[PDB]
Amino acid sequence: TVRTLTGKVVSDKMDKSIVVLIERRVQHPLYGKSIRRSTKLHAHDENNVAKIGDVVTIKESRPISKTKAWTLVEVVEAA
Amino acid sequence: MVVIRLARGGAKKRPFYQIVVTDSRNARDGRFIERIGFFNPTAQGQAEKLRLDADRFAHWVSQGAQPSERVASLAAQAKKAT
Amino acid sequence: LVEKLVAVDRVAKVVKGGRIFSFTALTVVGDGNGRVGFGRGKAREVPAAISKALEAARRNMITVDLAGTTLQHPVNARHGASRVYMQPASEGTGVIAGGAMRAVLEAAGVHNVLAKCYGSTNAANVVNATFKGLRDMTSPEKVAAKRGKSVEEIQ
Amino acid sequence: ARYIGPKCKLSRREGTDLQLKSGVKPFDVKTKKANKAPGQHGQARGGKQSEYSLQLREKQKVRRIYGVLERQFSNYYKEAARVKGATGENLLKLLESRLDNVVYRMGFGSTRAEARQLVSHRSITLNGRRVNIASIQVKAGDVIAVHEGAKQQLRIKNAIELAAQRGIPAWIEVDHSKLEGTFKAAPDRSDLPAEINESLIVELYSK
Amino acid sequence: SMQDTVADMLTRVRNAQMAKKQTVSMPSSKLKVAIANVLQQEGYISNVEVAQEETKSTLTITLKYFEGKPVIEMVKRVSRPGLRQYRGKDKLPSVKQGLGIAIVSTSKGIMTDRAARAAGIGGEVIAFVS
Amino acid sequence: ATTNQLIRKGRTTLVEKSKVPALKACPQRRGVCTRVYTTTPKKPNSAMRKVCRVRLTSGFEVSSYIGGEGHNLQEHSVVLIRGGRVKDLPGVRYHTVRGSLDCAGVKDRNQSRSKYGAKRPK
RNA sequence: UAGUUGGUGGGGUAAAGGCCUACCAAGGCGACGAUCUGUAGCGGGUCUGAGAGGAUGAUCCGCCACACUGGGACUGAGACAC
RNA sequence: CAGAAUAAGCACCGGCUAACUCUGUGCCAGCAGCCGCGGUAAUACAGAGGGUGCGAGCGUUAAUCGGAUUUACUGGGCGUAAAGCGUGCGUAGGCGGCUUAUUAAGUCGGAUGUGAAAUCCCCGAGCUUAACUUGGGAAUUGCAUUCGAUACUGGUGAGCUAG
Repeated sequence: TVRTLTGKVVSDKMDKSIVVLIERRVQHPLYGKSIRRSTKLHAHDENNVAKIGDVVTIKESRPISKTKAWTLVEVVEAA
Repeated sequence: MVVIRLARGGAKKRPFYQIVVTDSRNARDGRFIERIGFFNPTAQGQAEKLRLDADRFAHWVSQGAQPSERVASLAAQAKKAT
Repeated sequence: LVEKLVAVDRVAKVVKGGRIFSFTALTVVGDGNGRVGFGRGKAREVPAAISKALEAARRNMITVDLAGTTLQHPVNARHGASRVYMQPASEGTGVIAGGAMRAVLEAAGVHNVLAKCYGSTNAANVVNATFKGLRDMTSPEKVAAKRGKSVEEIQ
Repeated sequence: ARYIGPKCKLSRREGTDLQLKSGVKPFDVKTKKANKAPGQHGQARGGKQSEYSLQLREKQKVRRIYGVLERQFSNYYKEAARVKGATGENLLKLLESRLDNVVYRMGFGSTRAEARQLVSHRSITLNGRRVNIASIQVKAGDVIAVHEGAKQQLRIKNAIELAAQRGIPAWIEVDHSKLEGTFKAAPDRSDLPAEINESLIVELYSK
Repeated sequence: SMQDTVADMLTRVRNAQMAKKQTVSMPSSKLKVAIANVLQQEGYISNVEVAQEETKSTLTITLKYFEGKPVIEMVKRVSRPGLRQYRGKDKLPSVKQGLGIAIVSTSKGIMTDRAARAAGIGGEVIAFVS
Repeated sequence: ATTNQLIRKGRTTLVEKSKVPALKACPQRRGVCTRVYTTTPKKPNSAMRKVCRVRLTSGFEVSSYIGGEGHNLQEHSVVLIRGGRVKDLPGVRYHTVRGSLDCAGVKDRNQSRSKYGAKRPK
């Protein structure tokens, strides 16, 4: 039951890596308005299957580099 | 090692002990793993003197914990009581 | 009948050679069972002003629908720059309010309420605001009647 | 501590008889100055008073009759507020349930002050214990008895004579020959006199 | 531009009541129809009609007066596009100590606060009426 | 403001400064008298009031009013000062406490003695 | 921001990892506040308040860092050791 | 066993604020949190009498919150009191007309795990009472996983004409 997060690829320049932008929607602690929030996560894709614009799913893993600790699972939607 | 012993509490001249399972390196009245009873040396009236949980006592003793001498004596007292 | 002297004040007008000085009085009169009124009276003497205020308050009266010794629902009222909030309270709380609001509430007959004043605390305006709020309070029976439903259905 | 001072000055100031003179003569005959305050500027009771003034005089009136200082009175009021039910009535129940006041209402003390001294000197016993605190609250079912040393006392004999002259309250039942009585429950508000007003005190503390 | 049709409908009802008119007409939508049906079933308004010509539908509401006064004394919009209000079952609002109604959008449909409490569900608070 | 405006920027709260900066959040302060003088109150009051210039341990030279009928303070006197405003002498924001390190209580007083430091006369 | 961001071979650690190193590529972060600068041990709790909130971290408990100032290792299950 | 024998001070009395008079003194001495009092009949200055409120304590200074709806989420304002940019266009952002199908992100409901102990509150027990100590419960208003609902908001496909 690995934790899974779905996002969309935003970069593919690096070798065997992709960068995916993940967005969440939460209420403001004081005023209650629903507001947008986003985070950028580095992932590992050995075969360079994913590219910029596609929707992907990633899971948590052991560290693979200084900044990468997530791995590709499937390409949900091809660009 | 893991031990079962008495942590002090209450007021001056009238201590009240918690029977706790803890790592021997922790302080007497500090960090502990589990609380499994109490001991009131000067109980009077309706106050209960000794309450020890035999199931947890046996479990921890089986897991390698070493009781102190006072706790062993109290466990013997509780065994006689029940 | 319960009679309360909310306030008395000294006022002046300018004339040749000096000042003409008079007194004004604000008073409230009620029965304690749910009828209340307030009035103002002016005169060159306090005894006369108070009496005129008493007559004015007697003339200006209304009826109020109470819930035992408390209000039917929380109420917000205003007159000019004076705002008043009143909330029903459980038995034993008492009347937690200011003097101006307390006079009107005692005259009406409410003995359990929590009241707050926001804005100007002018005695006459606060009395007017409390008066209008108490007058405009509704009741479960009236709400059911105007909705066309039963009181039990209204709950 | 305790308030040691003239009693009739305070009684006249309060405007009503506080019942601190044992009632052997009429209070009016004893003081012959009621309705006039003690002082150079003492004025008749008809003088007007402020709202805060009345609120304060009510608390002072209760405190003077029951011999309780301000700190203990405030603790009593806070306790009554915590306790469920009408806070004003609970406060009066708390005052009535005092060991020395219960001894007075049970009839072995000529005055509440005398009962205080009896308790302090250990001439009274709660159940089988030689208590010496007047602030003790007597719970339901308690037995206020006299001590052997306290028995065979001329003061106690005169006190029981005065009690017989008086009327024993219903909730207490005391055998004078055995010099011991028992407490059923807290006297009800209806039983308590209607002269005292508690709402003024509740507002005083609420302010 | 127009951005809150529910608020527009509530405002039209309020101003018609204040002007003492017997009927009020407006462009129709299914959400407005649901709100009007809830008001009618709670007794604030008499009748609700929808009339379609080619593709445009008009909602018509009949208003009630009692004792020479509007039956709807107070109507307020709670949740707006700028700020959206969602409440759980425990924290549902009460209007005038239960003498009014709070209209609630829940997964089971549009209902009042007391009915929502009975069902043990929450949702979006739309309006207060009394 | 609107909800969006409040989200983008919040509500601003402004702090308040201390009316007694010389004390530096202390109930009292030791000092050394630098000059004892008598000044004239501002209108409409007319009188002569005794003030002193003091170098505090904190480091701020300050003016201290002296209360009571009689004062024996002179140059090079170690005194103790506290908060308090005369309300009619500009620039005076402190009092000197009597009965302190070098100050003495006021003689021939029997009312409000705890103030002015006079001890109990028999 | 130029070991900087990622990859391959090798080194190293009880253990993942630019942790180190040779080469390869030009990446990586930032208006959702990067970089710089000021201030500060953090939580359970405590005070105040109808509540929302505001102020706060003595005494009790958990975690962190430090031992005249700075740089180091040794021994040992465990220290870079009042 | 001895005997009332060993034991009560501090502040205040013009209004806010419960308690007033005499003397001495006079725009001096002085009092003063604010409005203020003081040039010979000052209940506001010093003493005295009498009182008032506390009490082994009573006053002052220092500091935080409250009153303060004077930072307003709950819960404020911009014609003349403080406050609409000299006027447009437009980027990021916020919000956005009607119908229908699908999704279940927001939203809502259920279950499991977790939210240490102490502290707060509730019912009891031991302290002559109370403080205090203590047994149990509630609470910890949150976070995570999972299974469900589809009215509203958002995503997707399709259709429409009042913008």
